[PDB]
This record gives sequence, C-alpha cells and structure tokens, in this order.
Amino acid sequence: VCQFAFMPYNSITWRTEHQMDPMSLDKLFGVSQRDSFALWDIVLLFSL
Amino acid sequence: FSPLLLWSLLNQIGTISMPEKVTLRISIEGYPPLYEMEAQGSNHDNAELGMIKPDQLASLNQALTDSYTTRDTNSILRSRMSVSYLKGYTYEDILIVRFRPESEIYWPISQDSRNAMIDKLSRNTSVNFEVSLEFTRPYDPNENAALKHSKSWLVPISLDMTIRAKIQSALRGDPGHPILIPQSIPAFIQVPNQGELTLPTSIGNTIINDGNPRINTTGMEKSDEARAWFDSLTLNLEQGKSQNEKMWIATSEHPGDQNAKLWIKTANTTYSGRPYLQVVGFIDRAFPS
Amino acid sequence: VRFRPESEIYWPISQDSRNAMIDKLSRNTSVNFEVSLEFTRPYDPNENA
Amino acid sequence: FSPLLLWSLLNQIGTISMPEKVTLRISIEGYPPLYEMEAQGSNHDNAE
Amino acid sequence: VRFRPESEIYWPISQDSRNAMIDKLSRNTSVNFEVSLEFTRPYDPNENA
Amino acid sequence: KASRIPVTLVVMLVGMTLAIIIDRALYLRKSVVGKLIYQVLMIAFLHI
Amino acid sequence: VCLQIFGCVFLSWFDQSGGWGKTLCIVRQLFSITCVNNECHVLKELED
Repeated sequence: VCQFAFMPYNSITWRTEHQMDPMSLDKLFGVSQRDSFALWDIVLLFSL
Repeated sequence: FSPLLLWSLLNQIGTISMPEKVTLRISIEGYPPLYEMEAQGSNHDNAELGMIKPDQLASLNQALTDSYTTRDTNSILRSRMSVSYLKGYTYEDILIVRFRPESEIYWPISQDSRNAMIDKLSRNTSVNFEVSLEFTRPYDPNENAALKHSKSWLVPISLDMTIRAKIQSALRGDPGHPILIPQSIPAFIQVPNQGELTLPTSIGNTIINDGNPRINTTGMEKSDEARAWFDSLTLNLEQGKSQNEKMWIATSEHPGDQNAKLWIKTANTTYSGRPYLQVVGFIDRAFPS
Repeated sequence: VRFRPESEIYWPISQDSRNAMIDKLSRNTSVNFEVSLEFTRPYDPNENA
Repeated sequence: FSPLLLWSLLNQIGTISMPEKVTLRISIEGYPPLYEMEAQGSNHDNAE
Repeated sequence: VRFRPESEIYWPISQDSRNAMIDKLSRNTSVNFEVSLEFTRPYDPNENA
Repeated sequence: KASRIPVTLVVMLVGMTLAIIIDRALYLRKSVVGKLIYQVLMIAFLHI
Repeated sequence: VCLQIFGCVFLSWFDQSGGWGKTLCIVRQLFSITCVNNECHVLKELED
C-alpha cells in the first residue's frame, strides 16, 4: 500500500531532493521506490 | 594496533582560504589586451565579489531539479547528477563575481602595432582570441606561497573573408561595427585546491541537452562539446575624443533561452546602467595534507 | 631604500572607471587603501627559483 | 660515535644573497594603482 | 623567434621621472642597460606549475 | 576524499578483537549464562 | 489491455480544470494509466 504512486515521497522531486541523505524518512522506514523487484519477501513467506 | 591509530591521528584534512581577487583578460594572441579587468572584495560589503545569497541558491536548485521530461529515462540521470553535484557545495563555498563592462585602462597600443594586427588579420593568418581568468587566494603562513589558479581559452576567428574584413574595420576605429566572440567566459566555473579551473561538465551537459532550445552538436569535435555551453561576447569600441583614449565595452549573451530560470539573473551598474559580467565560482576547500 | 616621491608612470585610469570609483566612494561603501611592498633577490643556482 | 659526527658535518648553514629590487604600490582596492614605484641599485654607487 | 622591431606600447614615463633619469645620466652615476629574455611553456597537469 | 582511514575503523577492529578474546574465554570456562548474555548484547549492538 | 488504449490516446479527457479533477487524477494514478507503448509519441501539451 505504501508502494503506490500518490504517496508524497514516491514523487520524482522528493526522490531527487532526498537521494543522497542516508537517513531519509522513506529510507528509515524501509519503504522506497525499489524499482527493480521485491522477491525475497515472497520466498520467505512461502518457505514459512 | 598502535601503528594504525598513530597513522589515523597523524593524518588530518586541512582547509584553504576563500579566494580573494579575480582577474579577466580578453585579447588577441601576441598583442596587448583588448579588455583587462580585476575585482577584489571584502566578501560582506562589496558587490563585485561576494557569497551567494540563500535565495539565489534555492532558486538555482529548484530550476536545476525541475528540468526534465516525463518520457525519456536518460534525462532523469542527468538531472540527478546535476543536483547531486550542486548539493556538494553549501552557500558559503559558492561565490559570485561581477566584472564591470567597461575596460579598466585605456588601450595602450602603438600605431605600428595596430597596423601589424590589421595586416595579420587580412590575408590568411589564423589568429585566436584569448580569454584568461585568474583566481588568487590570501597568503597562508602554512605554505610559503600564494595559491593561484589561471585558465586560458583560445577561440578561432574563422576563415570567412567578410567576417575578417568587418573585424578589421572594427579594430581600425570605424564606428558602428562590433566584434562577436562565440564560446567565451563560462557562467559556472569551479576552482580546485591545486589544479586549474575545471568546468562543471554535469551542468554543461544539462544546459546543452536538457533545455527546450536544444543546441545541435552533431558536426563538432570532442574538444568542442565541453565548450558548446559557453556564452557569447560582444565587444564595441568607444572613442569620443580624437586619440589617446580608446575604450572597449564587453557585453555577454547566454546561449539558448535567455530567460531560463537556470541562469542567475544579472545586475545593473549603479554609475552607468550597463549590466555586469557574472561568473559563478564553486570553491574546493580541502587538501589531503 | 629611497623611493622617489614622484610617481613613475602617468595614471592609466579610464573615465568610466574613475566615475565608478567616485560612485563607490560616495554613499556607504567601505573602501580600503592598499599599500604593497615587495623585495626580490638575485637568482641563485642552488634553488631554481 | 660515527653517526653523530656524520650528521653534524652533513648538515650546515647556507647563505642567501642580498635583495636587489624593491617596489612600492599605493592604490585603492579593485582599481589601478595610484602611485607605483620601484628601485634597483648597484649597492655601492647608487643612492636609491 | 622573430620580434617586431617596433615597440609594442607607447612609452609610459613621467616628465619628472624622465628629468630624474637625465640627471642620473649626467654627472657620475654608472647606469646599466638591462636586457631580459623570457621563455614560458604551456601548462602541464603532471606538475602544478 | 575518503583517503584517510578513520579512527572508528581501528577502534571497531579493537572491539572485534576483544569480542574474539571474550568468546574464547567464555568457551574455555564453560559458562552458558555468560555466553547467552554476550550473544544478546552482541546481537543488539550489531543491529543498532 | 482495454484501459491502455483508452488512456494512451484520450489522455486529454483527463484534464478537468478543478474539483473533480483532483479525484480524477488520483483514480488515474492508482489505475496505472499511461502509454506503455514506446513507438507512439506521448501527448505533448499535457506536460504539466
């Protein structure tokens, strides 16, 4: 639900302004763009 | 584990002072300068040289971060690189220099030397316009020297006969004929700790191929692409009296959209009304001991 | 060292530059008089400087 | 006692020549000099 | 290297300085003509000079 | 820059060596409670 | 597949002035409406 596009931090401007800060809010919370994929969560859930 | 800590504490990072005096020279190679100017400032009260105000830096950052299209992927990388490079310097490490448009000294050239210039500019000789920038910092007792960074750019005068005749007529003293020098002083320059003036290639690429009036760079050499984002200069001769005084007025003109938000707005002189010559310098203040 | 009181060269300043100096000296700008002394020694072959 | 004498003889004190040319400049900052002067002498016959 | 015979710039000497030069050249002062040649090379990134 | 090696690197190497020594001592003396406490503190410190 | 054809060519219909457009942009954004095909030219006047 946080990977949707209408979140304020998912916009291009926010990502550009907060691409070098290592402790940004999205990075701190663990949810960000993740443009590649999200696989190992599925692997862990299925293994469990 | 004592040698490692000893080495770590022994080595530190120093700091070099903010540069003080900036000089500009425009000339024809092998001849006295056409336009010599210099600027020194107190950095807090002078207007010819001073730190960038936070509002201007914020506006420049916003203009740089909003310069992309929502279709092409590579523009995202260019904008990100430009913003990341700009974010490396705070508002204290960036300065603004405003050269006066008018020449500082009267043109000290002999009649025979001017005739020699006209002859050299006549038949087939390829002369190059030379533009030199120089930054010098205050003396530091640590190193018994005064750090000084200088850069010189040479631009050809082309082989077109009608252009050379116009330039010769302008140099002779005929009124109503300007001299146009493309690829002149850069709007943004970077001074390193020990090297020479290095261009901000990321901002140059953004200007070249990120604005709406894209600048064509198909038929150009590699050494010209980095120079393709420079601004043009126009030099006019004002004489007034008979002889013994000849003034050169230089005016800059940005390439592409002259009213784009990327460029820093210029100021007008308080004694004549002609616009200043703006140069934005990024200063590195770290040397590895 | 005995410097001659008279200036060595005629003052090479532009009219526009002089007007700019007068304007800068007029209202509120703090201008500082700058005096520079310089001593140079003959070249020594031991150090190439 | 050889390293001490070797170090003592290896290191000595040099001598730099008498300075030759002296220049003075009086100006307003950011402007051509108001008064520029320089003096070079033969040190035995010159008066400047 | 071929230097032009004519001088590059007009002679910037003060009248009083010229009079002082004439006086120094008059009675007994030994004045020496000084000729300087200077060669400079393009900047090299290897050595920052 | 990043050429200089920071003091955090050497102090954390010293901490790692101390951890190795502590683990060796705990194994030698056969202390289960001490080993459990060491593991808990070490894992908390690692995550944080 | 039937929403891609609608969105990719009739994007101009998504430009309601104000009011309902705010929710209209939200629903368009959460439905992932865009021109997936790259051969066709994206509509130019709707940059903002």
